[PDB]
Amino acid sequence: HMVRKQEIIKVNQQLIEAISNGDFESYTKMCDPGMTAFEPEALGNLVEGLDFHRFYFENLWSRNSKPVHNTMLNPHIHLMGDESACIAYIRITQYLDAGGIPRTAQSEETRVWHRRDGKWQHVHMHRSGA
Amino acid sequence: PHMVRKQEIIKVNQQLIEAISNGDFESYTKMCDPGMTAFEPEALGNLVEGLDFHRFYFENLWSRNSKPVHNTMLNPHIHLMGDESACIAYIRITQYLDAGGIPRTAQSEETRVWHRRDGKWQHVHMHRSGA
Amino acid sequence: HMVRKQEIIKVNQQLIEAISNGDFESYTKMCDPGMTAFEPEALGNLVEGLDFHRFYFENLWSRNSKPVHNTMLNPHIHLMGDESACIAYIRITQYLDAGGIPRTAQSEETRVWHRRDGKWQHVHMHRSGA
Amino acid sequence: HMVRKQEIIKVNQQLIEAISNGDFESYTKMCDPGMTAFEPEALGNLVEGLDFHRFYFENLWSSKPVHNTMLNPHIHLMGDESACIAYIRITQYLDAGGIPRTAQSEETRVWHRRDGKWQHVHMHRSGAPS
Amino acid sequence: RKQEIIKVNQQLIEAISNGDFESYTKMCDPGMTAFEPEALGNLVEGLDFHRFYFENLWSRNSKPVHNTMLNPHIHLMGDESACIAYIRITQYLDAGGIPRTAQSEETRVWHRRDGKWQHVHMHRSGAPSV
Amino acid sequence: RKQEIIKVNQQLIEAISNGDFESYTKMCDPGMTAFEPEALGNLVEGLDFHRFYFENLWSRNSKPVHNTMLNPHIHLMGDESACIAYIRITQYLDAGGIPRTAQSEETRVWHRRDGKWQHVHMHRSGAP
Amino acid sequence: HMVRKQEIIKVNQQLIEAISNGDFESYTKMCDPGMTAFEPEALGNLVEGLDFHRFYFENLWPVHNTMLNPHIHLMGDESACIAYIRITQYLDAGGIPRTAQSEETRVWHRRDGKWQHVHMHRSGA
Amino acid sequence: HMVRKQEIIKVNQQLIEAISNGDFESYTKMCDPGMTAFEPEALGNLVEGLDFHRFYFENLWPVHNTMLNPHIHLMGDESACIAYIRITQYLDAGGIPRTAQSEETRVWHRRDGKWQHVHMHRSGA
Amino acid sequence: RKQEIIKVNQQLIEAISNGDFESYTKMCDPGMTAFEPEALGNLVEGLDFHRFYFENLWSRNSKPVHNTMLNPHIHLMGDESACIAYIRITQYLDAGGIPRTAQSEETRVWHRRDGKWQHVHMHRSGAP
Amino acid sequence: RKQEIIKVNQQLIEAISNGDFESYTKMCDPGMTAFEPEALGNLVEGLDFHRFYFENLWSRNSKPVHNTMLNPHIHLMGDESACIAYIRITQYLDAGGIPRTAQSEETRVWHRRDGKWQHVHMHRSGAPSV
Amino acid sequence: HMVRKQEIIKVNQQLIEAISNGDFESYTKMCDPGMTAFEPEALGNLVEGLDFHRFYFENLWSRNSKPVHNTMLNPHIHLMGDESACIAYIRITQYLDAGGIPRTAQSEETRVWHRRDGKWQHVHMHRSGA
Amino acid sequence: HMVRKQEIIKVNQQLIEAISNGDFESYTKMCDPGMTAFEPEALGNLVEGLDFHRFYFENLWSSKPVHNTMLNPHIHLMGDESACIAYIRITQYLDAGGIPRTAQSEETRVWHRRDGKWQHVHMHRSGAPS
Amino acid sequence: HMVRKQEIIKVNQQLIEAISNGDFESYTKMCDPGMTAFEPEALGNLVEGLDFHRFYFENLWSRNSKPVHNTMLNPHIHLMGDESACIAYIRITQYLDAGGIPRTAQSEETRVWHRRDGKWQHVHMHRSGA
Amino acid sequence: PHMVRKQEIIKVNQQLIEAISNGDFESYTKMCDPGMTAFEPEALGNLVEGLDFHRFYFENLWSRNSKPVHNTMLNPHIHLMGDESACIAYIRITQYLDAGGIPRTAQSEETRVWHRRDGKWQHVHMHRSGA
Ligand SMILES: [K+]
Ligand SMILES: [K+]
Ligand SMILES: [K+]
Ligand SMILES: [K+]
Ligand SMILES: [K+]
Ligand SMILES: [K+]
Ligand SMILES: [K+]
Ligand SMILES: [K+]
Ligand SMILES: [K+]
Ligand SMILES: [K+]
Repeated sequence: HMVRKQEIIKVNQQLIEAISNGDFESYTKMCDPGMTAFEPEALGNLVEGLDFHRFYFENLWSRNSKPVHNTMLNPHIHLMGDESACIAYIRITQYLDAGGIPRTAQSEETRVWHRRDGKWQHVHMHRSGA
Repeated sequence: PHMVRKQEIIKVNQQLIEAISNGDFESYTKMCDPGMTAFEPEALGNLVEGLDFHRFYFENLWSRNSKPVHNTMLNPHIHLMGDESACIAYIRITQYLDAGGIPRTAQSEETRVWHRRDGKWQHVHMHRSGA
Repeated sequence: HMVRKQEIIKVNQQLIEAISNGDFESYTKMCDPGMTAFEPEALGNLVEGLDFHRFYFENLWSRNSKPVHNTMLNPHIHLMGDESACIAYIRITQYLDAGGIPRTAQSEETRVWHRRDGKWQHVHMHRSGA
Repeated sequence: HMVRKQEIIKVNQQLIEAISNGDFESYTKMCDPGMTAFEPEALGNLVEGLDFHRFYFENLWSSKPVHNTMLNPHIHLMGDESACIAYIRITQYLDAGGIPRTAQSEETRVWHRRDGKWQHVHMHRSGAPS
Repeated sequence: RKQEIIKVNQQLIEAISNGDFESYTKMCDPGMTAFEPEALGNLVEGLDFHRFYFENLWSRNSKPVHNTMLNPHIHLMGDESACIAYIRITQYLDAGGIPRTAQSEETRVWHRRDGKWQHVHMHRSGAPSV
Repeated sequence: RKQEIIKVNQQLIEAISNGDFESYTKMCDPGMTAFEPEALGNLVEGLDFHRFYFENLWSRNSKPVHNTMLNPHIHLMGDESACIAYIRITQYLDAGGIPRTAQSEETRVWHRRDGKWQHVHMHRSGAP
Repeated sequence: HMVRKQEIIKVNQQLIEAISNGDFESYTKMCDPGMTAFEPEALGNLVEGLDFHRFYFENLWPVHNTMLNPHIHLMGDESACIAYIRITQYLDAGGIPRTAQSEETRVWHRRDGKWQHVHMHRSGA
Repeated sequence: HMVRKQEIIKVNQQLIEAISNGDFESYTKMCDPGMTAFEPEALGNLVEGLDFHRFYFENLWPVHNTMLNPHIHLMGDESACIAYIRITQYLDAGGIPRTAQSEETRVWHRRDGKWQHVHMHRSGA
Repeated sequence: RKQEIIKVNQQLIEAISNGDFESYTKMCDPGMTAFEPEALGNLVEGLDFHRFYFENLWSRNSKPVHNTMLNPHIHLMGDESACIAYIRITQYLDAGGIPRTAQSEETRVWHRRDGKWQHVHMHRSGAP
Repeated sequence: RKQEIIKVNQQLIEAISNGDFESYTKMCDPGMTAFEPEALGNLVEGLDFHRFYFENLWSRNSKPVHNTMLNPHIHLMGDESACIAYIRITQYLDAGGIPRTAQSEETRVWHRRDGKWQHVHMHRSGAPSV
Repeated sequence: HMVRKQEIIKVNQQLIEAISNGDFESYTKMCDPGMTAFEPEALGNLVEGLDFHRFYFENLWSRNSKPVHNTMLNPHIHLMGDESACIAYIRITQYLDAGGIPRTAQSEETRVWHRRDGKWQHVHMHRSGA
Repeated sequence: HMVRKQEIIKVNQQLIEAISNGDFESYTKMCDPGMTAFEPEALGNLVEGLDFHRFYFENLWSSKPVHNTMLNPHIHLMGDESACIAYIRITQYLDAGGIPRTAQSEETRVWHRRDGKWQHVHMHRSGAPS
Repeated sequence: HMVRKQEIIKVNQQLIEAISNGDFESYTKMCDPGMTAFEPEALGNLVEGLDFHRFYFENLWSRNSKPVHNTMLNPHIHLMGDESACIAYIRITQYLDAGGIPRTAQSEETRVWHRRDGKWQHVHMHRSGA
Repeated sequence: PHMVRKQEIIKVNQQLIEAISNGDFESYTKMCDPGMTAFEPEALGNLVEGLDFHRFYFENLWSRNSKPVHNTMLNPHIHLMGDESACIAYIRITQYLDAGGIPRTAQSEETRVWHRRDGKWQHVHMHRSGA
């Protein structure tokens, strides 16, 4: 069990890493093309596909001049058979504002994973917090 | 068989939402895994584990007829992950009567994750944002 | 055209009359069962069917019979064949507040009508404003 | 009818891209000369004709990348020559400071088949002005 | 001439004050238009809009009000039409019985049909229904 | 019949935004009156009060501006008098290039003299 | 000219009194029928005072008025102008004493032996 | 009495002009040395106008003044009272045209053949 | 010498809060003047303006009230005139029983006539 | 008598306006007291408090100010002391050169020592150092 | 190790239980009399002894008519030898407000324990959050 | 001196309990008749004597349980007959609604040994008024 | 007494003079090394030694030599033997803001002095106000 | 021996506070247990574990001379728990120069827990409230 929960923890860390670096290629590689997302930026609408996030990679997140640290705190992993997983955690984002003063942001994240063709694929996420 | 499964998920999710609406904590526990986790605005950004946190709301806020309420599930999107795993995401509109008796409306976004154990669907994780 | 446009004005006036009265039975008759609606009380979501609207008739507009007057201001009508119409207008709703002071509320309304089996049926509405 | 619903989808997509690209010539091509419009920039008034929108094409839309996405389109078909499409629209843009923002609007657009071509006869938009 | 326009205009205002809707309808063309603050910046046609204010306030209150027509200016265009413009001062009592005053600017257009002057358009700017 | 009043009224509105005081005087009876927000609730008589705004604004600030009369209602009173009432939508650019829109309600009274329509009174409420 | 100035204060004092108690017939006797008035209740317009004030006498009217620093301009045998700060002490329906200040200009004309009020200008309250 | 009323408007018009351009010597010629004034700049006090206004002529003073609805009370051969709304169109240092309204009462006295300003009362701006 | 001015000034202050208009008149020259906030910036002359406040307040609202002159400064000018300036602290109960404290600054000018000090002018700033 | 108190009081105010601290000290008793808004509700003794305002503002600015003494009231108590009370109006220019006006109420007490009047106490209420 | 961390978890649960019930006796029994506390109610001062908390037991917390649930989330326990422990956790308080509407509060708590005479004693606490 | 510092502690504690109990007789007993006081209720003024404080004893302190605690007292000894004690004071009380509140003040109290008895000669309190 | 009280006034005036000048060297000489202080910039805490005060001399009152005047208003002095004194007064600090406008600040000050080896030493201060 | 121990705790806590003041992350790690936990306002009410969260602040905000600062430890209270465990609680006043160069002041309350491992004190938990 625990080895499989650490498997989900690893790929989710890699997923958050592509967000911090702005690596949309690795982000796409880990996401199922038909994934859905509930996100504050989407104004309460469910968004399907990776278009809504590509616009954030191409602009705000590719400004990689700034440094960012994303901490996953106390991830709770639900295993549902050998093929499905759901991980839930508090996400702490450390970044620099305009002027270079360090600041932190909190968001709660639920991410659902399904293993398709022997590879973990991210099929649905839900984030709350600005 | 996936089309029939999606309708099984919608119905059991509908029944979970009405058990909450009527404060039916006996049916709520019937449908929930004992180790289910929850992100909801009432938990102030914390993940709560088990049905302990919700029991306080069933015992002190939800009666089977405390006030009229209408909970609409808008365009649910269902991910089926193999044979016995499902994720359903939907916008939920709540029509309620406020303190002054005025009909109002509230929107929340809900993800609910279900796992089928020994032939029955069990709720294992929910994430609610909004109202 | 002028006789056909006056037919759409008349059934639309009856629909708005049913709303002010609270007569949900006539409102239902004039609306196709699968009508859709954009209106502020839906918080930006498209609602289907008369289901969402029962709660506002049954728990309000029936209330305590205080006077409510509704006016269609200079309606614009688009005729699309002999079986379809779109009508758009400023709606002025006169009402009495808690206190008895006469007040006015403005909304912009788009209402789409379909001629189904002899009878005009309300198929889609879009309201913005108060 | 399934072919018709997809025709309404494509012609509505083409109208949205013409507004996003500031292409007033294509917008005029797809629009009936006597079309009406409820939209926030008109301050709660029904405007008729393309003259009101030409000011926004020439002096604005003709600047920065904009991502206009159509969410969950609902299409009512009234006969073979009339249609009404309603959807939520999410606009992704860069503000004055270049930071990506998102804005939601609800849109109703009514189309009329004229001489073998769909013609935009009425629109209703609620949400934030551009 | 001009004293006849001042006369009938005084009767109309006095009919408004008394809640005398019968004399008001007798003086007003049934197709008159009105620009008024209560209309929220819209042009209202007909007599039913004001009838709501008559039947639920002005005919409801015989409480003392005094209306002053200050230096009316009258344009006579031919023999059968006139336009009178004036400052209107309304003295009245508020909720606590305090005497209050309110200023509005009024334009009123009169058309003599069959020997009797008929009110066909009014424009009021200022405080609403005070 | 009503299309002539619409045409003459649009020309008066164009001459206002083009700072064209000459065309404005040609269409206005010299004894015209006006209720408008800039007059602070007073009735102003003649063409002198508007000249100050023609010289120091509508001319001086000439920029892309579009004025629309929305669904005008015309009262015809004989064959020599007319009252046109309409919502007036002003599309302009603010300092900074951002397109803006302003609404006002306008009543304008016209009188026909020697085959020419003359503007005798206006009333404007809303945006100043 | 302290003698004729003292008469203007006297007749102006009776005007305030007839106002201060709600007596309209004394007011109407002392006021020319074509009297004009600028005052805060007129919202910046010149008004015929008698038609405008009868509403305040039929409805609005422990009050103490006080005329501070009366300055009188004498103008022949027929007219005079008196300007002064007017202080008003009153009970505000809550029992509390309040004080209000207004500046008043009052013009008087003696047409047929009697002084009649011709024009007033009040500001401040 | 439209003839003698037209003269009061004329001399009052020259006063506004002498004020509107910053000419103090014309103002001083037309003003009685004991002229009094209520005006917003006096903060509710009656002031000798000539001593008070010279500061506004030495410092404060594209402007268009307009006298609306002048009402003139004639009072014998020596005095008259003129009341009117005064509209002022000006440039607010930002280039934008603004409009200000004031209500003015002006009392005039003809002592030695010439009309001299005796008392003014302005409110509103 | 200065203790006599302090004593007479305290008595005037006590008579003010006790609604004792009779003792107030005995200590005040009938031609006294007063600058105080209730007079809205005007100088009031005599004893009539204060009587309205004696009848409708300081009497009517008689309740526990303590008035303290804080470190009075006395200017002696001959043997017949005195000016005393001090912070005046008013301890009272509001509606509801809550003890409150108000401050004002007071100048009071006294003139000795026939062996008796007479109050000729006061100036108060601060709490109304 | 009283015109002598008005005279010396005018000189003092004119010394304040000119920043003329030498003439100010000559007119003021070195043990004078003052109640002033700038003192924040405290009684100040001596001349050094005002010297700060002289040395860092009034002697710093020859910018135009005009002071008006309105209807001074004077109490004469014997032969060697006087109290003058008056409204003071101060005309001046602000930062943008706008002419401004300010009212304060002033009481000033004068003691004639050795034939020369000496300022021993002042009380000012109103606007601070305007 | 883990059995000893569950030992600290147990007595800390019992400590929070006395707070929820208002049981000052059991609270005193578990606390060292010389314990210190950093608490928001103490306004940023360190408080020693159990006096500051007794006043809260005797009033707000002994109003046991209301129900309260106190959840200790993800306790992290530091063991420092066999005699000392430090537990840190997020504390969630569920309660009823005036009117009976359920509400939740969050506080972060650090609590230090020392085993004296074979019994765990609470020697120092630090709480943040209202 | 160690005995002296504990004498100052006890007599200061007795003064605080006399204020808390509203015992004006004991307060007068421990206070010098010419004592001075800076405290917020005096609005930033130095008051002399016990007369100012008698108003607060008679009309207030003479109601509800109050917990006045002395935090970290610092005592300066100046000879054998003079002392100055400074401390933070935390007041625990029930407001109008009975809910327990806490208030902080900083207190300096100066004591003088007179005729073999310590006498309170000066106090300075900053913080919130009672 | 009067000569002894004037000695305390003089050394206290020198201390306040050193503050306005920023002369930290004389300020140190007049202060006992272990003096304590209550002042607003300490956020309610009692600070010991001149340590806390170096940061405010060295980084401010030295600054750019703009004028600063300080006045002791009617000081009250308590003499406690021949070796101890407490002085209390309103302090008025005149200063120039950024912009050159003369402004005033008020504070209440208690300063306790100890005669140690011939020289007066400042042993405790308490300041409230600005 | 407890009096000497308390002064050891004060000194090592003083050194930890100056390593933070000068951004000395090499000394900070020397004094901290690798599994130390922290409650601080920057963590938004969350317990952070390890020195990872603080490393971002050393690397981007704390230099050895970025600005003058004075950190006063007010009246520390030290609990000694046996031979090799200590808890120190104190109010901390920070004197800093703000953006405009104005000298300001900030108060925080700090608990720091130390464990003596193989002869050296190691910081294992901190809780900061306030500024
Ligand atoms: K179950
Ligand atoms: K077309
Ligand atoms: K009629
Ligand atoms: K013309
Ligand atoms: K005009
Ligand atoms: K007397
Ligand atoms: K008086
Ligand atoms: K001198
Ligand atoms: K005693
Ligand atoms: K280490």
